[PDB]
Amino acid sequence: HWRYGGDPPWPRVSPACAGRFQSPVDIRPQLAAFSPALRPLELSGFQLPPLPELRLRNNGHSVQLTLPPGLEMKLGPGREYRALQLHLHWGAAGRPGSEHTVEGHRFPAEIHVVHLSTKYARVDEALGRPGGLAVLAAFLEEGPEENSAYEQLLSRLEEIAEEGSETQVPGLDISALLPSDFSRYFQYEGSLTTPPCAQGVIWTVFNQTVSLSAKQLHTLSDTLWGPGDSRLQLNFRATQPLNGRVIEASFPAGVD
Ligand SMILES: [Zn+2]
Repeated sequence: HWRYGGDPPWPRVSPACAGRFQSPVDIRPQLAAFSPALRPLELSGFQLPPLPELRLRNNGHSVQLTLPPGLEMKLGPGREYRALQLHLHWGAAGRPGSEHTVEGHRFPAEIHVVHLSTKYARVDEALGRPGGLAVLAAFLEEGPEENSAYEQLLSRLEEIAEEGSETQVPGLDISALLPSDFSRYFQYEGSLTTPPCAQGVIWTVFNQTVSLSAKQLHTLSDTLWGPGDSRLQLNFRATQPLNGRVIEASFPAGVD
């Protein structure tokens, strides 16, 4: 096991974290390869009914929501996935904590929805295989008012403040935690951003952000406890070198 912002350096315990094709990465849109074959993402089953409830847990490194069977995500022909869980990465008071960056810019927080390829019946079989797992990532930014979809989760953090504690939340519209623009995104091949840092993961990063109130962002970053009696904050990995990888863009970056 392992921690953010301190020893042991991940390769000392998970050597695969020293791989060449790790995540997250710094995205530079003017250098991304424009790929018009990347069509709008397609989701189905994400609008969940209130029952059954979903497991929400503080695992010491993030807050993780377990997703039920039946959520489908298609990146394109031959690339169909089932969603497994989502979790978040964040900073601290006045300090951003997203995992991916854009031209070196770090955003307040980031959401990851993790999926299993329909080629595989179990996560174990997919680990390390190219395209075995896919993650949808979106940046969380500050907007003027409360995000009602996020409030259904964020209002439940207080009761799972202790590391290892868990609770149950009503079904909600998972797609409402994501951007509304499904057409504009970046895509590349990388790794899990925690040990064991397994490679072969298809990363799709929305260009559009989602807006949370400043109060919500403080709730996310200030409520949970991690290992020891440290606050669960700054739970992101440093960006990793591309090492020749090409990041694709589904849209024309543009001008400015
Ligand atoms: Zn993550």
